Amino acid sequence: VEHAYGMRAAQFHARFMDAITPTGTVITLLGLTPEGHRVAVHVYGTRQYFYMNKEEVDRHLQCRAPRDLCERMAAALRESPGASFRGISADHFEAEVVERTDVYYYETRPALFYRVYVRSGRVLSYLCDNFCPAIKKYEGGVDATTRFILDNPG
Amino acid sequence: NFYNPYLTQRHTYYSECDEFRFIA
Amino acid sequence: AFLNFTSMHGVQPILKRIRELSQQQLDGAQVPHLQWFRDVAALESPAGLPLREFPFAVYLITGNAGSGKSTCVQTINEVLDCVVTGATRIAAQNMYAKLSGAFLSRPINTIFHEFGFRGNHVQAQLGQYPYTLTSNPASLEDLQRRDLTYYWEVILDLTKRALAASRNEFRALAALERLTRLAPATHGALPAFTRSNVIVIDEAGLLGRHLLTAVVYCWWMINALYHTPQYAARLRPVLVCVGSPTQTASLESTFEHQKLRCSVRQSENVLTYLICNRTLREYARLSYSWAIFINNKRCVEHEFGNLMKVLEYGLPITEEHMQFVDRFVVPENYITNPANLPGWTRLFSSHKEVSAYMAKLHAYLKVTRFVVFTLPVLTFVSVKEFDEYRRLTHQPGLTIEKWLTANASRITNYSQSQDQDAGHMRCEVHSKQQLVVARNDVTYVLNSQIAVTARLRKLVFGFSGTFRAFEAVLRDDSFVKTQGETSVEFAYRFLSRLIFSGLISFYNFLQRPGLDATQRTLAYARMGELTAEIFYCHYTPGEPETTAAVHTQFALLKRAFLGRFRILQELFGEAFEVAPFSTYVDNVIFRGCEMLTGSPRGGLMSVALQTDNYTLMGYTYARVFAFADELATANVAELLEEAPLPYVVLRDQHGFMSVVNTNISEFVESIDSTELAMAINADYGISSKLAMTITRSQGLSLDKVAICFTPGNLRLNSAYVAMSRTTSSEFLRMNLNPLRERHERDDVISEHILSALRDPNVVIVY
DNA sequence: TTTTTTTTTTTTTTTTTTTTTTTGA
Repeated sequence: VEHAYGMRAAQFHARFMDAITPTGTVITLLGLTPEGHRVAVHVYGTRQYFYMNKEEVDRHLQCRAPRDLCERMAAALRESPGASFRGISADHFEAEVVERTDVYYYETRPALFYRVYVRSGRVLSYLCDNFCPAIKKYEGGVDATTRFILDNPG
Repeated sequence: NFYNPYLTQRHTYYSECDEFRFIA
Repeated sequence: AFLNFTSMHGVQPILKRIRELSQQQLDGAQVPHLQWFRDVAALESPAGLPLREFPFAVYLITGNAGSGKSTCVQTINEVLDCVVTGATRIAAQNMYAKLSGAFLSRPINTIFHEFGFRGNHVQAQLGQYPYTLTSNPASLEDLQRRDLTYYWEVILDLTKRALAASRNEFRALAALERLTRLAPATHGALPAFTRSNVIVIDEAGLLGRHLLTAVVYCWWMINALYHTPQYAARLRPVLVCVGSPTQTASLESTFEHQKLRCSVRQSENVLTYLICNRTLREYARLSYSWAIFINNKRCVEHEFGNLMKVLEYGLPITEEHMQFVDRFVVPENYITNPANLPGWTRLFSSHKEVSAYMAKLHAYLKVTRFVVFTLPVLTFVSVKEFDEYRRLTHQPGLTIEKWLTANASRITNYSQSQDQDAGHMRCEVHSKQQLVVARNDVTYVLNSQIAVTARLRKLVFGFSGTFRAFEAVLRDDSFVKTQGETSVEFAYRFLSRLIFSGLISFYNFLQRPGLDATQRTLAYARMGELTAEIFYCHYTPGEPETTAAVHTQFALLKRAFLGRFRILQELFGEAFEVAPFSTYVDNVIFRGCEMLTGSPRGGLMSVALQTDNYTLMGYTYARVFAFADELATANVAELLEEAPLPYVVLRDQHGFMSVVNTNISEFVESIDSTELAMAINADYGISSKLAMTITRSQGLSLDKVAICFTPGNLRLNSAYVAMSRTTSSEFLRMNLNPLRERHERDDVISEHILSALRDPNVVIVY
């Protein structure tokens, strides 16, 4: 994760400065060229993410909206015991309603979940260990590299 | 979004040193 | 051009009366001496206070609200010596707007500032001591003593602060040969009451009767300590009270400290006090000193005007009026439903009703999917405060949440405080700094025409408009005028910086579909031709602290952009003019509601105006030390450093984005005559302007109005006030018919105006 | 069936300028 103003004198182009506006995860691919040049392709756009059951979250915090959930999350990151999430807003946590199924059991039916796009995946470690510990987060241990490898087939 | 590049990161390894702890 | 004619030729008799009212010398013995105000300080209780007459004059300017009564005030300001004041900050700014639109008017403050009202006076026991008036007929001395006993906890403090401050001032100059006219100029920061005896109070019906005497009393104070040349000339104050007597009321709030029941009773305003008191109507001679403005300019309807006439004059309500207002009635569930009448301000007759209505629309917009965003507002109580106050209330058992049951209204600006949808108070002891803090959430809507309630410090971060709109700003230098004439160099530095920063915007428009290769070719070719007589290249910005620098370095940048705007304006026709031009001094990225103005440098620090119609934008954090002027207050300053205070961003009428500061307000009221700083409330102080109460609607006019009337509580004055806030009867909807339902009409001041309209010595201006 | 309890305004002293990012058990 890199902080925008920390890299303000960087003079980057578009998509490479707006991803890290507050703070943003950068998937850096280290390697060589066939002629021996040491390259570090700084990939942008990759975000860690998890699922919470839609009805379960809707009940336990009356999150009548995906963003109403983002507000409850940032309210928790404000009440955070020690000030590690300063300034956190309702836009660091974009969410959508997906239609996935729990792998456990065969009788399981495909429910509605919220897929909650965190940035700065340590916030996901907080929002996974401390956010509503009675709701069940699904893939909150999957780091951003695995999201990069898997989301892009091949 | 407004971005003007005409309006970076620090290297945390010793590129220079002028005093150290001489043990020998 | 003929619209002004009647006012132009009818204000002259008004002007030719205020002059003799202000140039009438009093007898030597009738002048209140300094020793009088010395004894007032000595007096502890307002009982042994001696019966003392304080001479004064009045001139009443009444007339329909929005009857253009301000033309009279305008003519007075440019011809007469005067100190123009206002009953509310909004009214004072409205008069400033309408006085600086013709000539120069000095910063118009409130009458409260003029007589020295300060912070600690806001929550002061203003109704405590009793008075059995030795009256009927009520002597003026008794009325003034009643109004001083009413405000003893304010008059006494003002007198003590003015007196115990010490003597130099005018006393010095007067003895030039033993030049006080040039004294207020050489000796600055002197109270404005020391240089004039004509005090214009606009919308004076918003002030209670207690204030009238108070103002006169205070006048004499500030002319006695300083020994003003007017005091040596034995002149007396003349209070030109301008306001609507039947469209404005004053209310007094008293809080009982055990029942926790804040009550608000109706009171006699200055206008009603002067019109309806036989003692004041004789001493002030209101018959020869009354001007009624009778025309409703904004109104362009006919039946709407007749209804306003019958309601204001107390005329009998006929069947025809009922049938006319019948065409406005729309169901209860139609107004309250947020899907109907979009953009129409909705008035209710209860603060709970507004709190309900604002919440439902919040849900509607949120579910349907502006953005219904959540923003923190906090509170800071202290353990010692609620320990000692609980001790003194004869009830030491009271929960903090029960403390916030009603004092939340009495902890900040009442208007937005009781008309906001908010969460559950999280009262957690943050006694690290010896405190107990609360936390709730005042959900707003995104991108709405909100209004600033309290005084905020605006910090303009840039302009989000069109190329044409920014060319206009530079061409007329309207922005420079808004910052005042004394400090123009600060306004010229920031515009210069913007033009040297907004050069990249032209290059993005270069990527526009529907343009020929050679159309873009000629675009960049003329860019190069202008660079030949100037591409951003490497222009050297900045200038020294010199008046010439902001008229030479800026002059180049102003001419540079102006030309550049007009250059591509001809190249791309209307397309370039309408193209969105955003200029900022920093990389400003606004995803959703969250904004990011990076690290501020305080390029242009100003103060937001309450009247200015802003637009809600988003809550950037970007902690600025400009708003962080924090110095009790330091104990919460440390926590504000701890918890990042969000600064809400607003968009003015022009379109310039401005980041503002938060608001902090104290509660101090007690019963043991021990005013101590209890609780300070940190929040945002913005109002939606979409729903409000009828009583607050009196202050400001509205575009589109839907009125929700509660049956049984129907007061025809409330109906008249609610229906008169909009110019056109076409855009007006209502719950029921106030004329068809049982209504408590109080037509006592109406007959008094009618008898005034029936007096040869009262000046009617059409 | 009684049955409520509605609304407001004021609270100044100025205009630039030292940045930080593993924590828990």
